[PDB]
Amino acid sequence: RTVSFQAKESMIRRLEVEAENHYWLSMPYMTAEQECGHAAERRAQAFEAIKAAATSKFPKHRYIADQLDHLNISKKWS
Amino acid sequence: KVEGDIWALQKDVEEFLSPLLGKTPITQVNEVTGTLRIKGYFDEQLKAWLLEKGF
Amino acid sequence: LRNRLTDRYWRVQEVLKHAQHFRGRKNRCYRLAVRAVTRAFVKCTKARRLKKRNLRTLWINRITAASQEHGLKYPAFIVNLIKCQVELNRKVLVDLAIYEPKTFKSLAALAKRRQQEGFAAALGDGKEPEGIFSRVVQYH
Amino acid sequence: GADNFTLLGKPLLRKELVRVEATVIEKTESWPKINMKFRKRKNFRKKKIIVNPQTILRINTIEIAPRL
Amino acid sequence: GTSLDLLRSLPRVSLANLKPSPNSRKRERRPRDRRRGRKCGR
Amino acid sequence: AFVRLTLPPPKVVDRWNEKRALFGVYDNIGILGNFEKHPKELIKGPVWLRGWRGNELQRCVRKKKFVGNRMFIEDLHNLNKRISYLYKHFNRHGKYR
Amino acid sequence: ISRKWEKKNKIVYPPQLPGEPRRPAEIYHCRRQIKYSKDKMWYLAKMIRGMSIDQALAQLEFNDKKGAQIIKEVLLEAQDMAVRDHNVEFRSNLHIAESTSGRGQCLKRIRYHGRGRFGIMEKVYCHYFVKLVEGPPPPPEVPKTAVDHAKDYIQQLRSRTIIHTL
Amino acid sequence: TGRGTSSRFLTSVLHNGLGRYVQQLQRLSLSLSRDAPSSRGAREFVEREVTDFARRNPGVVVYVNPRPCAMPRIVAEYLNGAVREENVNSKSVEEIKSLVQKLAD
RNA sequence: AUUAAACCUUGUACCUUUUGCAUAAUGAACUAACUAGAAAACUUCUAACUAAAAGAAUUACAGCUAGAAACCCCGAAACCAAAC
RNA sequence: AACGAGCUUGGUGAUAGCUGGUUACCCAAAAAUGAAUUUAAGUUCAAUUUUAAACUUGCUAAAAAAACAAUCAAAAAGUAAGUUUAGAUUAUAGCCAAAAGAGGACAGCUCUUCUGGAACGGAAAAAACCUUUAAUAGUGAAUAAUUAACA
Ligand SMILES: [Mg+2]
Ligand SMILES: [Mg+2]
Ligand SMILES: [Mg+2]
Ligand SMILES: [Mg+2]
Ligand SMILES: [Mg+2]
Ligand SMILES: [Mg+2]
Ligand SMILES: [Mg+2]
Ligand SMILES: [Mg+2]
Repeated sequence: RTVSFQAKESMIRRLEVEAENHYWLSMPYMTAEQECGHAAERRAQAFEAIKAAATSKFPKHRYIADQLDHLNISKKWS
Repeated sequence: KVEGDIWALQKDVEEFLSPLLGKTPITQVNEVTGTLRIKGYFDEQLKAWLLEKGF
Repeated sequence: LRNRLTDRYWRVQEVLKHAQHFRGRKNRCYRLAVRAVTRAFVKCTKARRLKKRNLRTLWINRITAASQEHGLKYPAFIVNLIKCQVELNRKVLVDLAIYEPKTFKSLAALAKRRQQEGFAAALGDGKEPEGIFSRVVQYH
Repeated sequence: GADNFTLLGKPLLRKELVRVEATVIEKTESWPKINMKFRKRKNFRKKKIIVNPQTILRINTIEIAPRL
Repeated sequence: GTSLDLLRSLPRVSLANLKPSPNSRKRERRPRDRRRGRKCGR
Repeated sequence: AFVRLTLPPPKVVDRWNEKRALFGVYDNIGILGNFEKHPKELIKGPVWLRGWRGNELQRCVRKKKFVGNRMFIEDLHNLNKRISYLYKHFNRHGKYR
Repeated sequence: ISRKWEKKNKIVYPPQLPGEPRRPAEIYHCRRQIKYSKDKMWYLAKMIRGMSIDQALAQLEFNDKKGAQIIKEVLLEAQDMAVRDHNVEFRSNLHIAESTSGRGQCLKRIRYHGRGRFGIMEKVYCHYFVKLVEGPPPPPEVPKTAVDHAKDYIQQLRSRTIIHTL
Repeated sequence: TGRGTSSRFLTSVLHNGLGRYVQQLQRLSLSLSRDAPSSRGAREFVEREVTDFARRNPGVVVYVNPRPCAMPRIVAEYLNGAVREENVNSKSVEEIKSLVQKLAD
């Protein structure tokens, strides 16, 4: 089947977008060595929050007022 | 067999066990049943702790 | 027969009350009405998002008709109006043509002028002051 | 716009030129609307009644001033 | 006590007001609905 | 479907009749009466299931044990067949193994 | 079973004011459990609709169908109980306002077949209802003239509105 | 249901906003039971909310008629003559207050 | 949707079933009534008392007691006994 | 009044790895590979999946260096999951496209391995190809694939 004209234009535009993405990824701000350890502190704190949530699972408090509140269903006007 | 204001007991236990663990213990207060629940086994520590108070 | 449904009459009524306007046995028989109603409800749901696309295609037909009276194709009319920084959706443009014919001529002339200005800019290369309407306001 | 002239914003007119005043006539909700997704085993009961809030406004006055 | 004081204010305890303890019971699933009917889990 | 064309007669319950008023009395006969009688002894019912509960197969076998020798021929035959049906169901059928 | 056509003959209206138009009389007569099909009986009932009673008692007499005599009898009972017990001045001042046949209670029997087989036979009955209204037969329907046909088309166009817009 | 139901055009009662805005809600009537669990929520509404609502809307005549009842009922009368009744059975004060405000608007 | 019942636009009956596809293949003329998930060894949840629990016999190196929570329907060709 | 062995009652609610059926709403997560079996119209286990609980590192990536585009994997970084314990099934026939072997160091055809899909939009046809993060009301808007080719 013949390749449509509009189809060729569409893919050519997509090729240009991806080709430019090569350019912007060719200029690393920091080298490999300079990266090591720069974000260690933030990562460690994030994991600690994850651990705290996992080990905080436990049942909930129970109150006499909640259970005694059921008696209010029979409230009336004198 | 807790009696009175159970909430005061929870606060006292929380302070007592925090330094040993290094964190506030996870606890449940069952007001209807009058019980206090603590994660982990601290039977020996709490028994002596309750003994000192004279309960 | 310890327990039997004493309110099945109203359960049938719920299905049947949505079938009276139908024709044939489907408007009165539950086994047949129920199948008919489900399709009626499904089509009603698949048509709430088709009147928003047909009503737009209606507008494009009428805007194409409106601009053609003044000599402009639909693409030229809409694109130039935007290029002048005036934003009017396709629903009011149809209202303007039908009920405000004189105003639409102003829009048609304005859209035409920008089209001419755009042609002049491409034809005339270099640093030349763009058309009066070609000037674009900037918001910061 | 008027009978003999119109003013077009780029994209909005200045506040001084145009003041449009309206009133909140009434606040209501929409009539029940039926949503039934196209799916196998459609059934008559897998249907939800969407209802939305609505307000009605009257455009009381459109006034213009000579500040062109 | 303070908890006992609340009961005094509340309405009289009767056979109507009876409630099971929270979460004591469970819903008994029967086979009459789509999720639990048709092939009925088999 | 079809529904009644008239309202059924009103049903009136006397909640202060002798049976309802005194319902429950002597349920604590044991603990408050020096455990002379267990409360199960106050139940009125079939001899083979006073103070006892079980599933139908157990209920079938228990009915036979108490009154197996005082039952009519047809009733006893049906009970025997009822036991054999239940036995093959509870011991050879079901979703779980 | 539900005999309501019999009761409607007993409705009593309130006296009229001195200048009110004279209310036309209505009569309600029928015969039940006729040994005839309701489908066959309809053709006879449909024929007479919208006719006088001396114009419907003539067409019936020369019809070969069995129901023609049956209908004729209940068109003569109606013509007599109208003059005696409903205060109709003139026998020849009536017209068949309504007339239809309804299903009756039937009997179920066995129609035999040829290989030890059979089928279920129903011995069919029906009812037949007639209303007579005092007054000459309403004039017949007048076909729409060409001008009337044209007018509707213009009226249809005049109602046109601009759709799906302000 | 669109083809299966009636329709109309946008309309007002008497050109409500052309001159002076007139409140359309005309009357609300609520029947309650002294001793009934279902009407408990509505009893709270009468204790506190009803007085505030009456003053806020002074064109709505409010009738409260406590009677031995099984279902509390609110009947809303508008100026055009339309009636509307909604069942309030076992609804809390929060639900009734929100529900009544819809009727007034 | 519409001023308008029909014209205009959109739209390959249902269930079961096949692969997660049917223009297939099964089943349904329609109405009313009837017509198919049932058990507590282990687990979870809720309480009573607690080195003990259980109203006799049971279990226990935090247990024990009680409560709630579970496992369908229809259908052969046949086989045996005894009458007819 | 249908005898390869009568008919009636009872055993008997015979049994059926087979066919058919199995009745309210709502929210959520969710796969036909390996092994044995008078086994291949079945069942059991592994693997997968799931509900809960415990506590801590997990996924992508993973430089050098091995054993030779993979098997393995360290500091990092992007990010939130992974392991263990208790309970529980159904499932165990795929369908089509596109890649790579391997059968006659062939194509095909039959297998085997990896990848992807299951529109209301598009491609005369149109579950499988291409565009598409869930579902909601609005008479708003910008867009994707594509709407054949002008050699
Ligand atoms: Mg059950
Ligand atoms: Mg014969
Ligand atoms: Mg027949
Ligand atoms: Mg059929
Ligand atoms: Mg069976
Ligand atoms: Mg596999
Ligand atoms: Mg085999
Ligand atoms: Mg098998």
